[PDB]
Amino acid sequence: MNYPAEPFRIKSVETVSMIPRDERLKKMQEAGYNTFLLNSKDIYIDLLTDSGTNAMSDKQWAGMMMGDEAYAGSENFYHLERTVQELFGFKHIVPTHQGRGAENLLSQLAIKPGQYVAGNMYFTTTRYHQEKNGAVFVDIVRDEAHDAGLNIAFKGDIDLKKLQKLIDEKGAENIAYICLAVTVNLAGGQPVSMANMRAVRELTEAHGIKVFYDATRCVENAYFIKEQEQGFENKSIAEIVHEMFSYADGCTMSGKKDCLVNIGGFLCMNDDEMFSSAKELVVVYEGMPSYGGLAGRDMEAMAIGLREAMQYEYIEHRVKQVRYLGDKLKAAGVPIVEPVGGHAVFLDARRFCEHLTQDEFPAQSLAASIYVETGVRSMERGIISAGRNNVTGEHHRPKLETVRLTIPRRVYTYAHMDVVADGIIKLYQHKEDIRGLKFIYEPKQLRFFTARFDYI
Amino acid sequence: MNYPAEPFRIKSVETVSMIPRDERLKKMQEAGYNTFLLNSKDIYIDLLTDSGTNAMSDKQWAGMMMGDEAYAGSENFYHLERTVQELFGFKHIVPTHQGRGAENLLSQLAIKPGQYVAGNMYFTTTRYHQEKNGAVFVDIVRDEAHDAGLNIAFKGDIDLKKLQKLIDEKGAENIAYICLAVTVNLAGGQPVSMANMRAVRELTEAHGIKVFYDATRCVENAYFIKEQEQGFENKSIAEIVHEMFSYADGCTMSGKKDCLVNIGGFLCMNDDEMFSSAKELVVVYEGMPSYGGLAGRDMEAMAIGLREAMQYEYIEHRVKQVRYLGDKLKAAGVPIVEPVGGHAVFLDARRFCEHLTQDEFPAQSLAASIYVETGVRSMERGIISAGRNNVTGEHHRPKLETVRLTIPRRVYTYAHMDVVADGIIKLYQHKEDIRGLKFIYEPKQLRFFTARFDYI
Amino acid sequence: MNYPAEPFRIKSVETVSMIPRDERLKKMQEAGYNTFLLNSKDIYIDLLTDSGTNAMSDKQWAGMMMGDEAYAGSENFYHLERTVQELFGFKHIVPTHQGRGAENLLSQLAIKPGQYVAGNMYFTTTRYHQEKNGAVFVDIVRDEAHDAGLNIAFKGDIDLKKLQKLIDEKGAENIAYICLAVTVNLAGGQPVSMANMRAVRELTEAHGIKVFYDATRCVENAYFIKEQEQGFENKSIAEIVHEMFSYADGCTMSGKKDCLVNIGGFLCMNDDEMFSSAKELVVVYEGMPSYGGLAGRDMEAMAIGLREAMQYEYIEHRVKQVRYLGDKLKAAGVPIVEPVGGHAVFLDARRFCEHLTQDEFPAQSLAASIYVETGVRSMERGIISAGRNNVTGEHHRPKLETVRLTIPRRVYTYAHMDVVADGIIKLYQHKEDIRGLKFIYEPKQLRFFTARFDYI
Amino acid sequence: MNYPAEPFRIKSVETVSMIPRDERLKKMQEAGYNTFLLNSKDIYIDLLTDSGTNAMSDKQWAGMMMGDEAYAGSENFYHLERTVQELFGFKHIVPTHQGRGAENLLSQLAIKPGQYVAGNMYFTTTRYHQEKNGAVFVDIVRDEAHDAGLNIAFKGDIDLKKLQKLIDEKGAENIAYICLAVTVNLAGGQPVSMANMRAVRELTEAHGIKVFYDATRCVENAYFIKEQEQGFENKSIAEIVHEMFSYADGCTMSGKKDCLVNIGGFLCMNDDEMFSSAKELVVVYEGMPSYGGLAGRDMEAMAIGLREAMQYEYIEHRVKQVRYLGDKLKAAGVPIVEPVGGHAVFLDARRFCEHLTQDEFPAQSLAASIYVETGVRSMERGIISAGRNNVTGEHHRPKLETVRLTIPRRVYTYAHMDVVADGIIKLYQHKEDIRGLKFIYEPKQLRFFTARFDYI
Ligand SMILES: CSCC/C(=N\C=C1\C(COP(=O)(O)O)=CNC(C)=C1O)C(=O)O
Ligand SMILES: CSCC/C(=N\C=C1\C(COP(=O)(O)O)=CNC(C)=C1O)C(=O)O
Ligand SMILES: *Cc1c(COP(=O)(O)O)cnc(C)c1O
Ligand SMILES: *Cc1c(COP(=O)(O)O)cnc(C)c1O
Ligand SMILES: [K+]
Ligand SMILES: [K+]
Ligand SMILES: [K+]
Ligand SMILES: [K+]
Repeated sequence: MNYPAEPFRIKSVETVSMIPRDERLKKMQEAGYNTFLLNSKDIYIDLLTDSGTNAMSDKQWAGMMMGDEAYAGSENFYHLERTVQELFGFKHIVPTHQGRGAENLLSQLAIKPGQYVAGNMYFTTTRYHQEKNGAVFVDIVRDEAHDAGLNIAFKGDIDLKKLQKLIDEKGAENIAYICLAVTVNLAGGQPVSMANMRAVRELTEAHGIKVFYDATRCVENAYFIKEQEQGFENKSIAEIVHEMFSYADGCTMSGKKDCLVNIGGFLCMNDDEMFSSAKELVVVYEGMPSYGGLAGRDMEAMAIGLREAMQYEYIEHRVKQVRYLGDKLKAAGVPIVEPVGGHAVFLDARRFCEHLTQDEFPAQSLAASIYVETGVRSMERGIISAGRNNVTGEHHRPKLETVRLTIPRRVYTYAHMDVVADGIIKLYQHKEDIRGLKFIYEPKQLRFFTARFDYI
Repeated sequence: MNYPAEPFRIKSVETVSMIPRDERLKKMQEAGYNTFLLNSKDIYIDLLTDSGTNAMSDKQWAGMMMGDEAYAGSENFYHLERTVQELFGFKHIVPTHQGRGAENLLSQLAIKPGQYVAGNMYFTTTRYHQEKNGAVFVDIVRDEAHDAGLNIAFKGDIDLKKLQKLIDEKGAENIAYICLAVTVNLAGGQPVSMANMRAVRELTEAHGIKVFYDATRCVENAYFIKEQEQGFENKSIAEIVHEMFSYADGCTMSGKKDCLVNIGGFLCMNDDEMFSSAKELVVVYEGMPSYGGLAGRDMEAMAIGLREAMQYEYIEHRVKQVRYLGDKLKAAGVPIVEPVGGHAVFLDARRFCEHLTQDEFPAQSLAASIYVETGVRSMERGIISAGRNNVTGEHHRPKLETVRLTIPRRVYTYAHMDVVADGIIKLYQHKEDIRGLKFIYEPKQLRFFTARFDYI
Repeated sequence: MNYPAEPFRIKSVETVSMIPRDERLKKMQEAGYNTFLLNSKDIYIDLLTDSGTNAMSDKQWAGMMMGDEAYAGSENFYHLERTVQELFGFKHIVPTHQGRGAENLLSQLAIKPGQYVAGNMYFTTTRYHQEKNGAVFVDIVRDEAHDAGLNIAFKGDIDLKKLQKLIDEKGAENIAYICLAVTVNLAGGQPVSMANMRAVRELTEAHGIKVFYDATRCVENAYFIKEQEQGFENKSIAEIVHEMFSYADGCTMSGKKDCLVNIGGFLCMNDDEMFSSAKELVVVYEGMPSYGGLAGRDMEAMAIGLREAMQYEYIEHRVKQVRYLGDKLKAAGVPIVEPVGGHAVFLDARRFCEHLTQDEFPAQSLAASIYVETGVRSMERGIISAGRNNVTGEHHRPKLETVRLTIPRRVYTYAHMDVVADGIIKLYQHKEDIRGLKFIYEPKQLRFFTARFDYI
Repeated sequence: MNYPAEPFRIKSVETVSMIPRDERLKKMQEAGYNTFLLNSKDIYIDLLTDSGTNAMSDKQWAGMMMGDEAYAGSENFYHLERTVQELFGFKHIVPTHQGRGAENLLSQLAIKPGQYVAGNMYFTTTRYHQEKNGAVFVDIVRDEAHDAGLNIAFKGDIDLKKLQKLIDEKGAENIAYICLAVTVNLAGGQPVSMANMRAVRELTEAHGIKVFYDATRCVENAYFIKEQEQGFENKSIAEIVHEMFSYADGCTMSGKKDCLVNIGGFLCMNDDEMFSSAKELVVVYEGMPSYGGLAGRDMEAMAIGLREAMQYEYIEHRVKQVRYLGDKLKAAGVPIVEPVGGHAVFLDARRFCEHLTQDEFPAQSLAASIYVETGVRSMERGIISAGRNNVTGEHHRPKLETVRLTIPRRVYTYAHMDVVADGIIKLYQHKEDIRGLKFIYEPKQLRFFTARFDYI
């Protein structure tokens, strides 16, 4: 059934400014046409990211009042611990303040310099921590994942042949681990099949290679398996999640995504020796094995939220709400990355703004247009975010020139989705009018965060 | 716009679910076929009432943490007091735990036995407190308000000819006060025009008759004035509200409606001696005049909520979401009260259940049947709620035999409206299947709350 | 063991102004030397009342986030219902917004005009509702209770001989009920023995007379039985509470006292017919049998708080903290009502300010002195609160001319108790310097609430 | 006053309890005789640490409901930023999830391998991040700070002669920065004088050496300046704090101490290029510069808490409550570090356990023994926390072998202090009963957190 009603009601609301177009235009200009510079208080619908922006439940808020704030041995940690062991089925769990804290720990524990880490594409923080610790990254995703127009299921799947080739050519001893991400963010949030997770587990296990999941959107992933993978029709979301992780040696998790919280993450593993070493390192960067840089109340909220995420109707609606936005855009001819993923819709700004060269920052400009026309903030994921080559001074020119409409969980309705869609569709119907942008201030680093622009 | 999106985001959620038809069926019998008697857990979308069921905002919840719980001199009481003085324009305020607490005070303060109270249609608790204190209720609303299907604006208006007649026939001295309600709940949430409020004030003042408003849905009422009364189109909701009350001597208010809270009300008046006497009486029934049977944190929430209610986009969306439900029902040919009111859609039980006489309680029955087929809870607003005539002993017989789909503020989405509209439509297909009801337990007053029936 | 440490720690604090003596003096003067007129924000330690001023737990605050706000059938009501049935052992419970709401219902249900209601002294609201409904009040407390200097246990006990005398002289048919209060507020919060409750139950039952408790401080009462009544040494607080109520036909309860909440109360009874009638009346004044003028979250908080009140260490500390203040004052020779009761210490201002006549308002003036010297607000319970005879224009001259230091539960520490004690002791050491007060503004009614004074 | 009462009221509470001696005994063995390894549920009064264990205020909890959870541009980040700029006077702020997150950034940003970092005594995580990044730690605190029993003011002061010597012997170019901590935790919470901060700034500035403060207990430190440094007696806490930081180039802060929160920290600096580089690095480890691994609601709580910390009566009471505990212990002859510091009383493990050598870990053992006899949890602050010398491999041997009774802010009362003091005193009676400990598990760094021992 295409678009279910919200399987929840509103307990409480977040106050927003409903400032009109003329005032939004002034805010956009004061932000140098960079949506990253906009004030939260000036935004109606904020689709910058689905990270940490989720609406919690009444049950989680009750948990928020029961924070056992002890430095060691907090009841909230034990709740988190037993929840994650039950639901993910790992032996050991170390909390971290969010996903990149867990990635820091994992890559220091699991990588010898010179070794390879192979994955289904990559995410920036994850790959950074791998490389920082001496790894060489190797993309082993299926070639299809790089074709953003290709409508196929389980587009996040690892190519077993590529994995085999890496094993044959570099040797198993020289592969630190396989980093299998669910879903695959860089491909537009594409799911990985259970068949693929099993095949990868089976090949790596034969060579004694470890597999660690980047589990950030593992619940959206489980919903795709439920919906589209033959034989998972009688399985609960919890059963699918538990089976997914049975094919890994551990994971890095951002609770800020699929655990329905505003902060929080953790590291899981099965190996006792690695657990011991991880506990030795968490104290350096995060905090105790029993708080890991989180307040007691946040371990509690994340424990409760991960269990809420198992509800079929919740995750079905989460994914289908994103789908609604994608479908509506596609029906109007708006160019998007296909198929639509679990967490976001990516506009193809290259095609949307065909009259503009990449050097005129079509994605950055389209994101500015969207905020002005609708009060919606979206994220530039194109040439600006790619940054400038420091050696040569040339832009990094990504194949993907996109605007990301990233959907927080349980925050918005289908009517908000219409606001976004109708506005983008209206812009599309006169897309030729969207003006190119030029730098007026460009920092040396992290340019996407603070750069300012004006129209050409 | 016809149907604007929610002018807020979801801050927190609570889970909703439906129990099977057969468990609901047992449940409906268990509750004597009275919807009021089902359990919250057993209801899927709860449209029993917009009273006390509202979603509060983040700001209200911040105020909830700032409860100054002192018996006298609470910062929260000061903030409520100054908010109501600013927004309604009355000299004095006495908080009460809810609206009927205020009606109890007003009726004891302002009625000599044998006097008449004239109002624009009755309300259940209001009339009961009028009658308990020895008043005769006279209905002075226009005839058109009693005609369900008749689509005319400002149906809540007092017929000035009827008021004049009451003055000529009884004498001004025998009229305790005019009870002017905004909106008029039992006519279908129908608004009163500013022109009418001004006319009523002018006529009553000339004769020395006091006017007390039932302020309960005054913001919804102000929305209709802004939308439909010529010359108000560029006035703010707040200006409109402030002008409305300028035509009154005081008011009763259930804050559980338009003040966006879960508990709370108050009594306002301009008269100093009435204020003194009211403080004497409040102590007996409610609490000290400095809290009136409310926690400090609730006086705070109500102060905050009443000001939030003045936001144009909030009340526009509130009223239009109700209108959406009505539009869908009406497009499919489901009989409703017209025009759609501020807070609810009222299915016209007489037309829905042509095959029944009003004596067979079609509304109470329909309410029951909707629960059985859909798990949506709705309320009886016809012959049962009307009560017994305290002179003859016969049922009062309102022309309006209606079943209320009552919308809490900021709780539901258009998708929930769509779920409701689909189920109602389906039930309509087999309307002849709805059976007459008979009393098995009748309470001696306000019988609709806890009466039990059995099928005829 | 004399004074135990707090059997809890501070989860959160309430911000206070620490304004110095000179600024307190200006606030006192702006309040016309009437502590009832002081702003909460200007008070360091507020001992005006133990009603509704309690600090809730983390567990109760979690309950506050789980308010099921449904108009009927709320999960919170069922929680409250089962808690009260378990702990108090009554068959039926109707929630009310606080104690006087329950008293309203009880007196309307249980009294025929002309009938007598006999009790161990009285409280103002309780006795008012009895008389409003046609009852004649008869004090049947032991004569000792009226001797405020007499240090004896179970000073709240009813004199069985007085009860017998009333039965013999007026006839059982003409006694509406016995109103047995635990503790007895007017006597300084004096406990009633289990022996007394049983004797009263046994006598009334033989004559078919009903007994309803005014149960407001029934848990403090149970602690005295535990501490001082032979044979209750192996009994839990819960066992004692449950046995107490086994000697009654029902009760009126203010949760705002011993249920550790800021708002809330309820009516209990065993009789089915009375329960039915009570449900018919609660809708008139309070709300539904399943909310009774409370938000869902408050029924939840009160359910949780009543169960917390059963913890031995909590109630032992509550009562012994009050005792600490009393003991400390008595050791310094400060005149107090004896023995110290469960909830408050009463200063004898007649003796404290011997140089002043009652017409110079010694209690009112002493309460003003206390606030000025310490930042502590206390309540005048003397000639000002007694009011003026409207017939004659003379003061009502009470035998008790007192200042009440009323202790909210779990809000203050022994260090706050020292602030209060040290300041009063310092004032006592030069008590001759305390000046008489004269009216400068006196309202006709409720004079204690708003009257203003100046020094003679 | 010696011991002022709490300058706040209790808003909410959490229950405390003690489990029997024999269950505690099993528990202490279960945790390898390391206090860090017991469970919060099993501790009666938890004095393990003042880090993250503070009670928040009603205002902070109101801010907690107002979490603006946006990835960038959150109102909460803006409020934190402007609060720290106003109160500390630094140009730039980068939030971090807690203090060691900030130390990680500072150490990576400001140290070239082979450089020296000189500080007023070491701290565990600080030294580890210094050393990890290739710095040699040089202790430049006065000798007197290493002498536990020596009662002198401003023990935290840097010995300027030692700083001068470091500059002459190594050269200014080889000193990365001076790490000046306020207060000095491991000397016993000992304050640094303004005179010393000014002297240090003057000497370092002349040589072009940067100074970065560990701001963690800066408010406690400001209290000691106000109380004891001539000429500061009429300065506000805020003026003092602002002046302190005027002598620094930046700071690291764990907000979990003096900012009155349960999570949170930040890095401040004046230098624009260091700020740019820090924003680059924060993204890797913590989060975007606009949240730094914190929920918006926590940036809010920390902004609010830091301003609350400036209230004179709050910090006076905070420090004096610690002092009370120390005074009681000292009056009974229990050996402690003197003078008593801002946040904790440190029992002098060397004198408490004369019969043990430092190699037999007297502090770790005493910590264990106190838990067994009292159920009060305390922390090791001696040879175990000092760690291994990263050149020789031997334990570092601090003269200060101490056991910390660490007081969370606004959680406990003087009665709790009395309970602690009684139990410690009793244990002192039989001090010879405390047995040597030996390692059974030693972590490779920050070993004290999770090391396990067995008795010798
Ligand atoms: C009595 S039925 C349940 C409560 C209900 N209105 C309650 C109203 C009251 C009484 O207010 P309280 O419910 O006591 O706060 C007064 N006037 C008006 C116009 C009302 O609609 C409603 O569902 O519509
Ligand atoms: C590391 S032991 C546990 C945390 C502890 N202090 C932590 C401190 C940190 C690190 O701060 P975080 O714990 O990472 O917020 C820096 N400086 C200073 C002076 C501290 O006392 C304490 O208990 O005292
Ligand atoms: C968001 C994300 C991360 C990092 O988690 P944080 O909690 O943001 O540090 C890692 N991998 C993927 C695929 C992510 O989306
Ligand atoms: C406080 C009190 C009441 C009334 O309860 P409220 O909740 O204040 O209405 C009745 N009896 C006694 C003895 C009380 O103390
Ligand atoms: K967040
Ligand atoms: K409610
Ligand atoms: K209160
Ligand atoms: K904490």
